[PDB]
Amino acid sequence: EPVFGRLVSPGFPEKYGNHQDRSWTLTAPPGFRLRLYFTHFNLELSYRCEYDFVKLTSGTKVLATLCGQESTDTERAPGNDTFYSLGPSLKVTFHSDYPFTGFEAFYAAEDVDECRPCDHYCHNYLGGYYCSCRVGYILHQNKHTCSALCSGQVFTGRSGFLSSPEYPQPYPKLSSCAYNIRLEEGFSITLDFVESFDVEMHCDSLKIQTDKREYGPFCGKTLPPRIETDSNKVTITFTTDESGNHTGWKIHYTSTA
Amino acid sequence: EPVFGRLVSPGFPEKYGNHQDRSWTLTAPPGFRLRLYFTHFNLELSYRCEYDFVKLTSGTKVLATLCGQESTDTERAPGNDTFYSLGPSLKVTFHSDYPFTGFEAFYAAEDVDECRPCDHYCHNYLGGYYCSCRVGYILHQNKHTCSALCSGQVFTGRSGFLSSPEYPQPYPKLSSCAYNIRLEEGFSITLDFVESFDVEMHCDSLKIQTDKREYGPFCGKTLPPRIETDSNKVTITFTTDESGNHTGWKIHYTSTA
Ligand SMILES: *[C@@H]1O[C@H](CO)[C@@H](O)[C@H](O)[C@H]1NC(C)=O
Ligand SMILES: *[C@@H]1O[C@H](CO)[C@@H](O)[C@H](O)[C@H]1NC(C)=O
Ligand SMILES: [Ca+2]
Ligand SMILES: [Ca+2]
Repeated sequence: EPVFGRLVSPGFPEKYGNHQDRSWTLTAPPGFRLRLYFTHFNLELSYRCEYDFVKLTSGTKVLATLCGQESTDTERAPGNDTFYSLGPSLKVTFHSDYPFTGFEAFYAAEDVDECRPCDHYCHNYLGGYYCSCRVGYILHQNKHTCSALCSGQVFTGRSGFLSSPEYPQPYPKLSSCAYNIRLEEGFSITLDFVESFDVEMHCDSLKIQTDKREYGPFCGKTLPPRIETDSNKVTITFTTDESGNHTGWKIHYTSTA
Repeated sequence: EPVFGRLVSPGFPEKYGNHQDRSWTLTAPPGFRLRLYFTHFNLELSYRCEYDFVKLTSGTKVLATLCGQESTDTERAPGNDTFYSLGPSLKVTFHSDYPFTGFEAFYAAEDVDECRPCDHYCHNYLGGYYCSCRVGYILHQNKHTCSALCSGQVFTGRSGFLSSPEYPQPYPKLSSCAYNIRLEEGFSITLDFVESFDVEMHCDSLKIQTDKREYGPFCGKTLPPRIETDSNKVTITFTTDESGNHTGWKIHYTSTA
């Protein structure tokens, strides 16, 4: 179902009278807008086009009020201009109040560049759009957000660094990380947040757990106190929400006999 | 049925091998073309991209051959460029011959401005187009040509001028005029072509007829000899074809007792 048509003044191309007023309500499908232009336009000129006019509207917005033969200082004439609707709807109105030929206009549905919406990549197509993510993330079910793939990694070295996905840059939204540090049965590991610590707060909640002992929920803008664990195996959980601008955290683990 | 999709190198985002070659054949509906662009593009560089490449083709036309990471003097890289197919068809080919991540591309069907066809007015819409004419003409059945409305007019004055529709400018195509000069029963009218005479020739045929007596077929580039009729009523027939640039004719009729 293609959308396009033609509109003309009463009695076109003959002279129009002043006992017939007109309106046309044009509708394109969702995702489209309508473009209209005039091939012939000849209406009497009057201050602010109050006597004779062609008015273009979208919803309550008044896109334009036309009249005359040649645009002036306070009255506008279509010329060869193209008018676009705001939304998939356009209303054209023709009025005349008590020698002019009137007008001929054409309209056609046209695609809307809907990426004028997405977390990472916005892909536009005819009638709609969709989103995609960068390498390392996977589109969420909200179809717009990019969840990070931050789980399944483990640390075996005596000491190492951990952090939020894009540290020191805003971390993924609607993500849920899970970091792991596994060491020999003897050793004992101590964690201490380093550099910066920035997490959305009022707990975006960072939780550190290990065989009987819960830490957190951590949030806020300052390095939380250092933590001396018991185990040689610790797991960290960082769940996020949509808030973007938050640098995140970075932990430097270490262990001793 | 909306057209759009995604293409990637073997094993994307992992490094690609060299035992798998690829092609995708994209098809948009008549009236549309496909646009494609790369979100990720990382292929090994080689002179004229002979070892690794992404080739874009439309029919037999080679729109582009890609490779590398950054365009150079003899090798091209997508960058953030957008590629459009020629016609409603696009073919993407990926090759590799014996550390690079490959590529991710997206494509979407897009409308073709088919008024890049018509006699007078070309109107474009999604998937096709149509034609319209200026005031005084009516679209022919070929859906493209503008026939003139040159019939039904009569002349009653003792003397008057007649001519081709846009004299002295190219006359309408596929038109068929019929002029009439009616005078009192007594008078007798004489016709003589004036100014210019330009009609498509080898008879576009101008014929003058009146109660028993046929004149013509007139064509050519010079004023035809003057004609003294018998009747007080004469009718002229001018039929055209597609040839455009031909000024036409102009007759100055007169009559005497
Ligand atoms: C519209 O464009 C034509 C060229 O095709 C130009 O001659 C004409 O002046 C323009 N009309 C107006 C008033 O904008
Ligand atoms: C593509 O555009 C980005 C801006 O978003 C720019 O930083 C990048 O250099 C461009 N890539 C190339 C190689 O054209
Ligand atoms: Ca769109
Ligand atoms: Ca089109």
